[PDB]
Amino acid sequence: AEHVRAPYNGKIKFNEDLVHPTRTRHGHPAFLCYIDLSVIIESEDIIHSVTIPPKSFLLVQNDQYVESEQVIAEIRERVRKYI
Amino acid sequence: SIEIWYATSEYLRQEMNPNFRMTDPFNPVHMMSFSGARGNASQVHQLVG
Amino acid sequence: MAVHVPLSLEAQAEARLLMFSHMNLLSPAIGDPISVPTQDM
Amino acid sequence: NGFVVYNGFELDKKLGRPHPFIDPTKKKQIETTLTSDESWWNWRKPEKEQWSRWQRRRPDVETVFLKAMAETGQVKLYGKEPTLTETSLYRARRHLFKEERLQAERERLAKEGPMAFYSEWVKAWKRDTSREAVQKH
Amino acid sequence: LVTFIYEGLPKVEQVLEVSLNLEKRIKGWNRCIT
Amino acid sequence: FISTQGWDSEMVVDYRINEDEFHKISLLDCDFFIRKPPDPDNDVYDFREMYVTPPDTDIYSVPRVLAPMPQKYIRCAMSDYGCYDVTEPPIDAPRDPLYKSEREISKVFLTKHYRNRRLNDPEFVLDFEEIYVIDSKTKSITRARVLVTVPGGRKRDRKDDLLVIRDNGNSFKIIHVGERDDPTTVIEREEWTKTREDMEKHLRKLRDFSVSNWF
Amino acid sequence: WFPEEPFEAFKEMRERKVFDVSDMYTIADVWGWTWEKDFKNK
Repeated sequence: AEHVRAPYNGKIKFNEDLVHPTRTRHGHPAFLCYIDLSVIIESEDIIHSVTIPPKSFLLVQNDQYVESEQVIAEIRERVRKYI
Repeated sequence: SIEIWYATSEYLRQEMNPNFRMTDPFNPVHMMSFSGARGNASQVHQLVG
Repeated sequence: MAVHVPLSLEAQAEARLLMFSHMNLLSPAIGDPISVPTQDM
Repeated sequence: NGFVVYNGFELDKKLGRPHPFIDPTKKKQIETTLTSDESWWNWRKPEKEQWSRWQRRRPDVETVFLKAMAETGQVKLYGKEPTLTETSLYRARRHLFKEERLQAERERLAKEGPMAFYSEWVKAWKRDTSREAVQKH
Repeated sequence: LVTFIYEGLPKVEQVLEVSLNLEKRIKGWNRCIT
Repeated sequence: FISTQGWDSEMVVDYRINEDEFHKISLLDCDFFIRKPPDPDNDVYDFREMYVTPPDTDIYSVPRVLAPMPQKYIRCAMSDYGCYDVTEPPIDAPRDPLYKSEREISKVFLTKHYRNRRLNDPEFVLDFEEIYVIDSKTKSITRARVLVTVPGGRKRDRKDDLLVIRDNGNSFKIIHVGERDDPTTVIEREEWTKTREDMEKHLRKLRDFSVSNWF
Repeated sequence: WFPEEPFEAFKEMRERKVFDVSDMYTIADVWGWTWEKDFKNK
């Protein structure tokens, strides 16, 4: 797997109606992306775009504030557990 | 727990060489492994990552 | 550590002409050089 | 024909003089972001600050030298304390600033002469050490 | 309380001492080519 | 003989020219032919008839002309523009060379002699206002757009001016010979500009970049 | 992978020069044994 990280600080912008809600293997809510979604980060100087390829998890929300180098998306034996 | 820390460790190792190449090209630890004289990135990652 | 001294002239010829460290500069596996400088060199 | 023709910031940036990485005039806020009521649980800020063991900046040589150079005016920083970006940049160019300081000491020795210069390390010496005093003696 | 279920050198030795696709082709060729 | 002026920009011609009535100019991707009126110095060009060929071939076609061309004969000095391809070829045969050094010409400059004076004329100077550029990649010929910064205008001492060529043979500036840059300065300017951009790109992803200074 | 189908595998054997009809001969036909076809398949 490959992790997409934010190249700048700023505000995430995308249309949440273009993606499908899901629960990740870590128990978090997220979005499933089956298209070439365009995600915008508006930083302190300029506005920058990150292309989200299909079959990828979008871990952030629209209008969320992200920090640089923070994971924002993920491009994508039987064990017994005792509690 | 496993996946967040593995990804963090792997990201530190990936960023290790560009930090040396850009900010301390003649660092002694970098010169030993980067030139191929002795040591690899994994062993260096254990020291500084 | 083992040191062997060839006795016969046939054995001395083989040691000088086949086993010396300068006619064996290439490894037989892929043809790479054997004595590339390493470490402090 | 038509083939022969006869004839602050962004100047600091062109010359390499100290300047903000981002032009303050061409700098904008980041509007308003989710306020923990429009956010999922995993992206909400904790109500109380959490102890970390990484909550303090790591001390280093670069931070100390940059502050000392900021007080002599050799460089200018964005704020009172150097950032991690500024210490990284100092690490790359630190030999240039040291060479400037060494050159200034060479020029000062050539100006004052050996007596005035080296009297910094002879405390017991009380005679006037100026060039004119040396000549007069 | 609860039980969950969730998901080199020896390889060379195995090959040299003797693939599913190889075994089906040899069986297939054996029973038809004659 | 033939006026190719106003002809097709890439179509082949039916005949094979007599190559000794032409200047042959060899570039990386073409041979350029310009008619040569007879002259003892062999530096007079007749631009009314020009051809272009693939290298070492005798199949001629009219080149693309991107500027008005001189109508009468003019005397020009020729110089080539390009790079050295210094390689280390594989060593197959015994004593195969350790390196191969070849010159790759991408552009040719034809600089007019001022008032068409000869090289051995004691008043010889170059006329940097009239330069013609042959480009190997596009098989075309054009006139250079030259910017004059020397004070004096059209009537000036041409012995004092220096031509500076930059940007892959696309920018032409005439300066005074006293404003000449040291070769070290030229090289160091290019390195400073490149490393300054690369460093900022490296530092951009640090989250405190927006509140930090260059120094 | 050679094709699992037999006649396809025969074709691939000829294309990769593993085996061709020039290799199909017996002692009877290269030593001129014209009489042996009379003693077989009867």
